[PDB]
Amino acid sequence: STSQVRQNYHQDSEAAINRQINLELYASYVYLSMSYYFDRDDVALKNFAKYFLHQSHEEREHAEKLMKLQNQRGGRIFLQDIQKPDEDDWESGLNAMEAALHLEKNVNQSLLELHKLAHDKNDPHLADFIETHYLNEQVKAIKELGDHVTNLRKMGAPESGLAEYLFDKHTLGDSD
Amino acid sequence: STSQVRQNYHQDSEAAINRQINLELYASYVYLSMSYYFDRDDVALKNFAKYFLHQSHEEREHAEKLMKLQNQRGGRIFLQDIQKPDEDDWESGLNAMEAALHLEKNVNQSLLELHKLAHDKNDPHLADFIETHYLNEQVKAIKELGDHVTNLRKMGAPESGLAEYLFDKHTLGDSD
Amino acid sequence: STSQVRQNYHQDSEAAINRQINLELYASYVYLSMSYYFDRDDVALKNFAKYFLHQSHEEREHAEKLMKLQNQRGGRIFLQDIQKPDEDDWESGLNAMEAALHLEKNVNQSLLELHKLAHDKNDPHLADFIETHYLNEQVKAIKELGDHVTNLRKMGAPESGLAEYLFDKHTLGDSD
Amino acid sequence: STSQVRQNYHQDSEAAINRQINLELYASYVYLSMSYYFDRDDVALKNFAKYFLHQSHEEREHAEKLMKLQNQRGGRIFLQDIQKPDEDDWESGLNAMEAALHLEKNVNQSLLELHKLAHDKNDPHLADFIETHYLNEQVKAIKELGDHVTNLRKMGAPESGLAEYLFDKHTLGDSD
Amino acid sequence: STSQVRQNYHQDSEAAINRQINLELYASYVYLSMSYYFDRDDVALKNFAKYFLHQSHEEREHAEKLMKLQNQRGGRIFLQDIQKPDEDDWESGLNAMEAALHLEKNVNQSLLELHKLAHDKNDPHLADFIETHYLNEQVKAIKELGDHVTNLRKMGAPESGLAEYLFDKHTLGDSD
Amino acid sequence: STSQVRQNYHQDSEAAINRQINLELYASYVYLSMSYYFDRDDVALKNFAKYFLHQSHEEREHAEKLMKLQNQRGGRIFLQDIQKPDEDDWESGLNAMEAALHLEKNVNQSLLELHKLAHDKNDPHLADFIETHYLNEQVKAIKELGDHVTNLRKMGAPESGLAEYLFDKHTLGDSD
Ligand SMILES: O=C(NO)c1ccc(C(=O)NO)cc1
Ligand SMILES: O=C(NO)c1ccc(C(=O)NO)cc1
Ligand code: NA
Ligand code: NA
Ligand SMILES: [Zn+2]
Ligand SMILES: [Zn+2]
Ligand SMILES: [Zn+2]
Ligand SMILES: [Zn+2]
Ligand SMILES: [Zn+2]
Ligand SMILES: [Zn+2]
Ligand SMILES: [Zn+2]
Ligand SMILES: [Zn+2]
Ligand SMILES: [Zn+2]
Ligand SMILES: [Zn+2]
Ligand SMILES: [Zn+2]
Ligand SMILES: [Zn+2]
Ligand SMILES: [Zn+2]
Ligand SMILES: [Zn+2]
Repeated sequence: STSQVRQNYHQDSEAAINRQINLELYASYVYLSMSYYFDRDDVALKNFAKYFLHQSHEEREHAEKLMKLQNQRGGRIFLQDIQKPDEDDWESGLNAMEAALHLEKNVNQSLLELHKLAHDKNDPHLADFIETHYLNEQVKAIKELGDHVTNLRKMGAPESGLAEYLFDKHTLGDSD
Repeated sequence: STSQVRQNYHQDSEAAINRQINLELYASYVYLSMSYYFDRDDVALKNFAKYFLHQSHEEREHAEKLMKLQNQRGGRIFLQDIQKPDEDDWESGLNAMEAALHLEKNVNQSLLELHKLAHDKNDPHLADFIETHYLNEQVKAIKELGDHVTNLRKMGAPESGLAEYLFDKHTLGDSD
Repeated sequence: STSQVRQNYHQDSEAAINRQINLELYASYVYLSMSYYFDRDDVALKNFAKYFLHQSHEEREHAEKLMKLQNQRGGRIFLQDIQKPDEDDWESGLNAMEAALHLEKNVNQSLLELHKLAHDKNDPHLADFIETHYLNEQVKAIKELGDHVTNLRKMGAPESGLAEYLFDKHTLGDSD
Repeated sequence: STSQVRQNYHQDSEAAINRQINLELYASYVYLSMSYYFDRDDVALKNFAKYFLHQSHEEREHAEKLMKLQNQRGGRIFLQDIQKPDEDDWESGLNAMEAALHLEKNVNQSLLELHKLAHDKNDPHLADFIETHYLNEQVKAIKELGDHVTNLRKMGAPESGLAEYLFDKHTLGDSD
Repeated sequence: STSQVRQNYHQDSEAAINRQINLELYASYVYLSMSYYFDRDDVALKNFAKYFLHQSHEEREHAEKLMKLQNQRGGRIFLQDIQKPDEDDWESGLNAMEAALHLEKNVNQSLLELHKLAHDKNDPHLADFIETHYLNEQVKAIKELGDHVTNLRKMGAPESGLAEYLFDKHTLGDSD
Repeated sequence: STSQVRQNYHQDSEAAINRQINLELYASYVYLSMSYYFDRDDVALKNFAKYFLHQSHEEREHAEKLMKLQNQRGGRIFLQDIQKPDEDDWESGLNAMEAALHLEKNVNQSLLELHKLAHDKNDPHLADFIETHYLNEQVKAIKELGDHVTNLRKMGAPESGLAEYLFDKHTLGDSD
C-alpha cells in the first residue's frame, strides 16, 4: 500500500516531484543541445559550449537530487518522456543566453509553485529542502544569465561577432 | 519576569521545547536499551549494538541542542523524568529495527507539530532551526531504518539467524 | 521598466530591503561610535573597543549582503542618510553593552517583520535567505550581549571599575 | 549549404549518428530509472543503484561523444525526444540486470549496423571510430552483464533475497 | 534459564548492578540540568556549564560501563525510569557545586555498599572491578568538588558574583 | 575639563578632525553606492564593483584612522549623520570614475586645508600625520582615477559598451 517511511508526504507533493524531475531532465537536454550548437564549426565558441555543457550536467544533478528525495520521503518515481528542445539551431551566444534566462525563469516558477504546495500541505521538510537546495541556486543562475545577456548586449551582440568572440574568451574562459 | 534576550518566543513554543527535550532524552534511553540488548551473550551482535549506541549518543546530542536553544531564545528549561523503554527484551535485530522505525516516526511527528507551532506563533527562527537541524536528519534516519528493515526481511529475518549475522557483518560493519 | 531577472519579488519586499540596508548601516555607525568611545584615554578599555569595532565591521557586512540580494532578485537599491548614534558618550562598558542589546533587539524585530512580509508576499527565497543569513546570527548576537550584561552586573558594574577592567581582560580578551 | 569541414561524410551516416545519439540518451534514461528503483526503501540495494547510476553516466558520455563526432565530420545534430523506459518498477536485481543485457545487445546491434554503413559508404574514419570507442566497450558491457546474470541465477535469484543482498555486497561493492 | 557465561554471579549482585545503572544515569541527568542552568543568559558562566556537561558525559560512561559488566558476568539488564533532578534552578556556582559534592557522596556510598556485597557473595571479579573502575574515580571526584567548594567559599561566594566569575575563568577555564 | 594627554592640540584642529571623519565616512558611502550600482544586472561589471568596494573599505579605514588620532591627541570625537550620495544611478563606468575623481579632489582639498591649519596652530605632529598617512595616498588616488578616466575616454566610453567591458577585464581585473 504505502511505504514504511512515508509520513506527511502528500500526493500532490509527489506528483509535483515527478513533474519537476521531468522538467529538470528537460533543462539538461536543452543545455546539451545549446552546448553542441556552439561546438559546430560554423559557430566555434568553445567556452560557450563548455559553459552550457556544465549547466547541463548541473541540471542532471538537480533531477537526480529530486529522485533521491522522492524515494526518501516514501514517494514513488514515475519517469516521463523528455521533450526535445524548442530549437535545434540557436542563433547566437546572445540568443542562446536569452533562451537560457527564459528557461531558468520557467524552472524557478515551477519550483516556487512547488514550495507554495509543500507549504499548503504543511510539509516543512519539503519546504526547506526546496529552499536550501534549489531556490538560491535558481536566483544565482538567473542573475548570472542576466548579467551575461547585459554584457553581450552592451558589447554589440549579436551584430558584432568580435563581441561574442571576446565575451567567449574573457568571461566564459575563467571562473565558474 | 522575562529574560533580557526573550523576543517573539511564545509560551507554547517554550513548553513544546521542554516536551521535545524530554522526548529526545527518551529516544536516547531506548537506543541505549536496545544497544545493550544486542551486547547480551545470547544475542551477540556487536555491530547492532554499536549501531544503536551511536544512535543513542546522537539522540543525546539532539536533546542538548534543544536545551541550548531554549536558553538561547530566552526560554527556561524544565526537566521531566525519562520514561523507561517499552521493552527490556527486544526480540531480534529485525524487531529492534522496526521499533526503531516507529520511534523515529514518533519523534518526527512531534517535530513536525512543533514546526507547525513555530509557524503559527510566527516564529521564523524556531521554524528554520527545526528545519535545518532536525527535519532532514529525521527523514534520513527514517529512510536508513526502512532500508535496514527491508533488507533484514528480504534476507529471512528473524527466522534465519544466519541472516541477522550476515547483515550485522556486511551492513552494520562499515559506513555511518 | 523591470529588470530581466525580477521574479516573485514584491515592491514591499524591495522597499523593506532598502530600509533594512539603511538600518544595518546605522548599526555599524553605532558600533563604531561605541568602539572609539572605549578608545578614549579616560575610558581606556582596548578589548571593549576591539569588540565593538568587530561588531561594526560585521554590521557593514550585513548591509552589503542585503544590497547584493537587492541587485540579485531584480530590485533596485536606494541609499538614505545614516542617522548619527543616539549618544556620543556612552557611560560604561555595561551601559554600552545594554545599548547594544537594545539595538540588536531592534534589528531583530525589523528582520522578523521583513520575514513576515516575504512570507505574506509568498517569496520563499527571501524568506529562507532572511532565515539562514540573519535570524540565527541575531539570536546569537542577542544571547552573547545578554550574557555579557549579566556578567558585568554580577561583577559590580558600572560601580566598580575593577569589574569592567577584569571583564575586559578575561572575557573580551579571548574568543570571538 | 555544406560545412567547410565536411568530407566523405554521407547523409545516411549523419542520420544514423543522430539516431544513435538519441539511442544512447535513451539508455542513460533507462539506467537512471533502474538506479533509483534500487534506491527505493522497499528495495534498498545501494550497490545495485550506484552501479546502474554509473552505467547511466557512461551512456550520457557515449551520446556526447557521438555529438562531438557529428560536429567533427561536418554533420549537423538534430535532437529527438527521449522515450521513457519500458518499465517503472523493475522486479529484482536479477530482472533489472537481464533487461540491462537486452538493452546493451540492442545498442550493440545498432552500432554494428552503423559500422556496416560507414563501411558501405566507404567512410573509414567513422568505421574505426565506431570500432575503437564503442564496439569493445559494448562487448565488455554485454560480458559483464552476462556474468552478473549468471551469478545471480546460480545464487538463487530472484527467489532468495539473501542472494541479491550478498551479490550486492560482494560483487557490486568493489571494482568497476 | 541461566546464561552460558554466568558463574559466581549472585542475584543480589545483579539487582544491585541494575540499581547502580539507574543511579549513574540519574547523576548524568542531574549534571546535565546544572550544566544548562549555567548556560542561562541570567547566569552566563560558560565554564561552569562546560564543566558539568563533561561530568554528565562521564556519568553516562559509568552507566554504560556497568551495563557492559552486567551482560559480561551473565546477568540481565533491566532499565528503570530516570528521576528528574531535585532542582530546576540551582542558585549559584557554589550551590551547584555543593549539590554536586552531595551527589558524588551518594554515588560513592552506593558503590561502597555494592562492594561490600560483592565481597559477601564472594565475588572477587566484581569486587576489584568496582575497585579499579569506580572507587578511585569517586574519591578523586569528591576531592575535586570539595576543593572547588572551599575556593568558592574563601573567595566570597555566592555573595560576590565577581568571585564566581573569576573562579569560572581561572579554575574551570583550564585543566580537566 | 581637558584630557590628561591633550597638548598643543587646538580646538580648530579638533573640530576639523571631526568634520574630516564625517567626510571620509561620506566617501565610503559614495564608493559603496557606486560599487553596487555596478553589481546591478543591467550594468554587470564585476571588476568596477570590486574596485569601488575596495575604495569604500579604504575610506572607512581612513575615517577610523582619524578617530584614533582624535582620541590620541586628547580630542573628543563627535559623530554626525552621513549624507546620502548625490546619485543613486551613476551612468557608466566612465561617469562613475569621473565622479570618483571629483570626490577625491574634494577630500584632498579638505585635507590640505586641515594641514594649513595644523601648521598655523603650530601643531607639527598633526602636520606630518596628515602628510605621511593621507596626502600621498590622495595624490596617488587622484592620479589612478585620472589615468582610468583617460583610458576609458581614449577607448570610446561611454559610447561603446565594448570599451567599458574591456577596461573592466584588462585594467580592473588585475593589480591593486
Ligand atoms: O487564514 C488563512 N486563509 O483563509 C491563512 C492562514 C495562514 C496562511 C499562511 O500561513 N501562509 O503562509 C495562509 C492563509
Ligand atoms: O561483391 C563485391 N563487388 O562486386 C564486393 C564485396 C565486398 C566488398 C567490401 O567488403 N567492401 O568494403 C566490396 C565489394
Ligand atoms: Na528554511
Ligand atoms: Na614631514
Ligand atoms: Zn535545475
Ligand atoms: Zn538550472
Ligand atoms: Zn505560512
Ligand atoms: Zn532525535
Ligand atoms: Zn533520531
Ligand atoms: Zn546586523
Ligand atoms: Zn548585529
Ligand atoms: Zn552506450
Ligand atoms: Zn552501454
Ligand atoms: Zn558515576
Ligand atoms: Zn561521578
Ligand atoms: Zn579618504
Ligand atoms: Zn580616498
Ligand atoms: Zn611655515
